[PDB]
Amino acid sequence: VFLGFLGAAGSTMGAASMTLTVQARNLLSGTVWGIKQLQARVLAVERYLRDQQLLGIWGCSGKLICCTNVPWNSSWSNRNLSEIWDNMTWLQWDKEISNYTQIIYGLLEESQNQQEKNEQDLLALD
Amino acid sequence: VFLGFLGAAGSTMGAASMTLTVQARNLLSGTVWGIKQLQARVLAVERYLRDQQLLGIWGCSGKLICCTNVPWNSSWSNRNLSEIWDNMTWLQWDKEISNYTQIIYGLLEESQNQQEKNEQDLLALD
Amino acid sequence: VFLGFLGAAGSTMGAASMTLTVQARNLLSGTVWGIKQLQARVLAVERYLRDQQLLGIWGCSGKLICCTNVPWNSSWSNRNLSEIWDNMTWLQWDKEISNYTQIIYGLLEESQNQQEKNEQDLLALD
Amino acid sequence: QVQLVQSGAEVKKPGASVKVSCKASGYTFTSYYMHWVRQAPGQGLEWMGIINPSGGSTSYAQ
Amino acid sequence: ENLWVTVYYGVPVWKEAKTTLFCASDAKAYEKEVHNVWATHACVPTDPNPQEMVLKNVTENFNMWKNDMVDQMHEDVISLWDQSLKPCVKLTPLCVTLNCTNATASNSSIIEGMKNCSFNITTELRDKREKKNALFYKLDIVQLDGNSSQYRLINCNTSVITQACPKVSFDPIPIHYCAPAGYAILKCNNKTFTGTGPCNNVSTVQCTHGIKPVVSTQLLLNGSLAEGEIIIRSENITKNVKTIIVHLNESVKIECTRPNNKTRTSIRIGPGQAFYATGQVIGDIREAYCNINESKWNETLQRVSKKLKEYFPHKNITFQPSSGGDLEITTHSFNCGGEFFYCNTSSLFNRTYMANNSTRTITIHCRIKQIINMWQEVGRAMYAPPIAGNITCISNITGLLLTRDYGKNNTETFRPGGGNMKDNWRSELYKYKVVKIEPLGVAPTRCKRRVV
Amino acid sequence: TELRDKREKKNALFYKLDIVQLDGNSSQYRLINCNTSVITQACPKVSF
Amino acid sequence: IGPGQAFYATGQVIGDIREAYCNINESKWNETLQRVSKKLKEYFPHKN
Repeated sequence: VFLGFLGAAGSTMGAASMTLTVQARNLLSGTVWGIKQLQARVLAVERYLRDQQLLGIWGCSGKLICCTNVPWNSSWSNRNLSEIWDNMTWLQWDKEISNYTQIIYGLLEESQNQQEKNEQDLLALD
Repeated sequence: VFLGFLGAAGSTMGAASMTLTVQARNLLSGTVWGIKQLQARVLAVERYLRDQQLLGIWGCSGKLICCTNVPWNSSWSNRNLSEIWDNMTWLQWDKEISNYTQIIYGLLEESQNQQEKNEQDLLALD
Repeated sequence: VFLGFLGAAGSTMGAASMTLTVQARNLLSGTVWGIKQLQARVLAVERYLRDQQLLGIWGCSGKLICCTNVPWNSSWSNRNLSEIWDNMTWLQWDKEISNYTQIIYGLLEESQNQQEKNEQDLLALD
Repeated sequence: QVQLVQSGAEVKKPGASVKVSCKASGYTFTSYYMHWVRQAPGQGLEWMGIINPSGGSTSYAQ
Repeated sequence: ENLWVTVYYGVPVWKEAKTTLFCASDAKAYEKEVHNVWATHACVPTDPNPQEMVLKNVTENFNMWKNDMVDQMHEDVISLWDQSLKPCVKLTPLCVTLNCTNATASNSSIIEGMKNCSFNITTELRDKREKKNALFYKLDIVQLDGNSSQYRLINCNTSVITQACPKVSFDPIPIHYCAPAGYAILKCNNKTFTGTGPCNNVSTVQCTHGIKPVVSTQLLLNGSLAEGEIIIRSENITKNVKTIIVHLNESVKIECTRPNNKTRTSIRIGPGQAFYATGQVIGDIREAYCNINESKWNETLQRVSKKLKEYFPHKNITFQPSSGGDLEITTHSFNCGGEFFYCNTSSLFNRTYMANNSTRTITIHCRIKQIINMWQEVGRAMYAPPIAGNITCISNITGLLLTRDYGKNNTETFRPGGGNMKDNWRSELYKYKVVKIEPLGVAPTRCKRRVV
Repeated sequence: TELRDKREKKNALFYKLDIVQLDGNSSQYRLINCNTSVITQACPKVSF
Repeated sequence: IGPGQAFYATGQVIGDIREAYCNINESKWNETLQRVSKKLKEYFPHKN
C-alpha cells in the first residue's frame, strides 16, 4: 500500500509509529530551466544526509526508533503523558516542546561521547 | 587488484561472494552539454542511497552479507540447492526467482518491524 | 560553540579527539556560472559518501572512533608513542606514516571479511 | 530612492482648464496605484480619485 | 515515571514553506520538435496519478490570497511566451513608410485603414526592391506624424515587432504541478471554501490536476465550476479591494464568430523568411460577434447579486459598464482561432437589482487586432498572421472578475475589471498549499539503553 | 533613422583622443576603433 | 538610432575652459617617498 506521506496524521502516537518506514522511504524519490530540477534533487539529497549523519552522531544510525540515556526532565515540556502520549498528537507535541530541541540535541551528543569513551576504556583493559 | 565490475561472473555462488567489496566500492566513482555529466552523477548518488536505505529498513545497513528471520518456502522458487547453490549461478538464479522479489521484500520489512517492537518492550521492562 | 574546522590543530591527540563530531558535521554544509555551485555541491556529497562507505567496508560505519583486530607492526612507522601519542601531533603523524596508508587499508579489508565469514559459520551452526 | 516630482501652475480664469502632473521613480511605475488629493488654505482634506498606471482604469469621488 | 529521551525518525509533521514546484503533463505529446512546447511540456513526465489520501482528523489553514505557487504559474507562462518567438523572423524590415489609400475599400469598417497598404521591400538579393501591398487591420495602423497620406506600423518606432512561427502557435495545454521529495501538496475538501481560514477535510496529493494557461480579462472561461452554489471570494481586512472573484456553479455557453473569409498572402523577406498578411477578402461584410442566451444571462446575474450583497449587507446593487482604460481592460479579450478579439461587453452589465434557454439571443459586437502588446511584457510586441477562411469558436463561461466603484446614491456599484493575469491563476490555485516534511523529533519514554 | 527610408544630418561632440583622420583627405574622420573591432555602448543601468 | 536605441554624445559645452587636474599635498608626497626609499634599499643594500 502506497500511503505517500502524512497518512496518519490525525492519529495518536500509538499507532502513528506504524508507518515510520513509509515516510522514511518516500523521502528519497528525487531549455535552461531544467537547471532547477537538478538543484531540487541536490537539495533533497543534502537534507537527507544531514539528518542521517546526526542520527549517527547520537548513536542511532541504524534505527527508526532509538532508545538512549539522556533523562527526561521538567525544565522542558511538562506533561505526564499517561493518556496524552496516545492523545495529542505530533503537531501539537512539537509546538509544546518547540523551545527545547536546540537543548535536547546538545544532551544527546554529550551522552553518546561519554559512552564511546567508556567503551574504549573497557576494551583497552581487556 | 582492480577487478572493475562483474569479475566473477561465470563462477559459482561459492566463490562469487569473495568480491562483494569490489562491486560495492566501484559503484560510487561518479559548452552546455556538460549538464548531462551532472545529471548522471546525481542519478548514481540517488540510486546508491535508495539501496542503502532499504538495507537499513530491513536491519542490514552495516553488512554486505546479512542473515535474517524470514523463513524460506516453496511458494517461491523451488530448488533444493545442495549442489545448485554452488552451480547455477547468479543470473540464472535471479531469473528463476524473478517473480518473487516484490514479495520477499515485503516479508523482510514485516520481520524487522516485529523485532524492533520486541526490543522496545524488553528494554522498557528493564 | 561553533568551532568551524581545524579548531585543534596544534593540540596533542589527547585532547584533539574531543572535537571529532565538529569536523564530521561541518563537512556536509554544501547567469550560467551558477553551474559551478551545483558541481561543487555534488563533489562534496560524493566525497562524503566514499569515506562513509569505506568505514562500512572496514566494519566501522557507525563510529567516529573504531577499534579493530589488525595488529600494529614495525614494518610501518616506528614510534613507541608512550609520550609522542600526546606530543606530535596529527599533521606530523600523517607525514611519518604517509607511505603506509595504501597498505593498512588492505589489512583492514581482509580482517573484516574474515570476521564476517566467522559470524556466518557460527550462526549456521546454531 | 523613491521620489515624486510635480510641476507648478498659473492662475486661470473661471471656466478654464488646468493640467497638472506628477512624475515618480525609485519603484516600478506599473506596480502600484496613485492617488490625488486636494486641500485649500483654511480647509480640511478631500480625496479626488485613484488611477491605476498598470492598465488602466480610474475611479473618482462624486 | 523514570522517563528517558527517545528519538524517532519518520514522524508525520510538517511546516509551511516556500519551494520550487515542477510541471507535469498529459500523455499525448505536442510532437512538433518545438523548444518552447515539445521540449518544455511534451518531454515532461506524463500522467501523474493523483491518488489522494484523505486524512482523518486533520485541520489546516488555507490562504488563497497569499501563497507561494501563484507566482510560479505566472513565471512559467511568461517564460514560454518569450521562448516561443526565439527562432522566429523579426519584422524590422517592414517598419517602413506605408502608403495606404483604401481606394478599393467597400465598407466603413475597411476604409478607415486596411486595403492595399503599400510598401517598398528589398528582397531576396539586397540589390533590388519591389513595390508590394497587403491588408492590415486598422487598429494596428497609425498615421505618420506628417502628411496624412503616410502611415506607420503602430509599435515600430518604439519597440521590436516579431512574427510567430506556425509551429509555435500555442493553444492551452493543462499543466499539472508536482512537489519535489520532502514536500507535499494539501487540497482543502470544502465545497463552500471562500479562500480563508481552516478546512476540516484535509487530504494530500502527489500532483495537482491540470490548470490551463488561459489569459483573459472580465470573464473567466473554460475553467472548473463550483460544486455547490455561486461562491464569491474576496479579501476580509478592509472593503477597499482590488478584485472580487465570482465563481459560478453552472456554465454559460458563449458562441463567437468572425463571419467573413480571408485570403492569406505572403511577402518574401529572405532565405527562410516571409511576412504574412491579408490578401483578397471574401465576399460580403459582416462584423465579428458573440451570442449569449438571455434567460441564463439574467438568471446568473440575479444569483450573483443575491450572494454579492452578503459582503455588502445594506442597500441595493447596481452594475455598470467599463469606464475607461486601454482595450484589454475595457473589452472582453480572447484568442479564438489564433486571432485576437476585443468584444464590446458594455451592453451586458447595465442591470440593477433590489431588495424586496436557447431564446432571445443577446448579441454583442467585436473587433480584432494583429499586433499585440502582451500582458507578459513591454518592448517586445508580437504580430500575428491572418487565418484564412472564417473563424468559429465555442467556449464555456465559469466566472467574473469584478471591481468596485462609487455610485450616484447610497447603493453599491460594481463593474468588470481585469488585466491582472495573476487573478486568473489565483482562481484555480486557491485550493492548494505546499508544505515541507520534517521527520525527525523526540519524545519521552519508559526505556533506558544498555551500556554493555 | 527610425524608418530605414530616411536619413538626417546630425552632429555631436567627441573627445579628440578617440577620433582619427581617415587615410584620405584630411577633412574626413573615422572613429578610432571601428575599422577593426566592434564598439558598443553601455546601458545606464550597468554602470559599474 | 531606432526602437529603443540611442547614441549618447556631448552637446553644448559650458562655459569657459579649464583642464582636468589632480591635487596632492607636498609634504606627504615627499615624506612618503623618502620612507619608501628607506625600505626599498633593503632589497638593494648598496648604492643610492
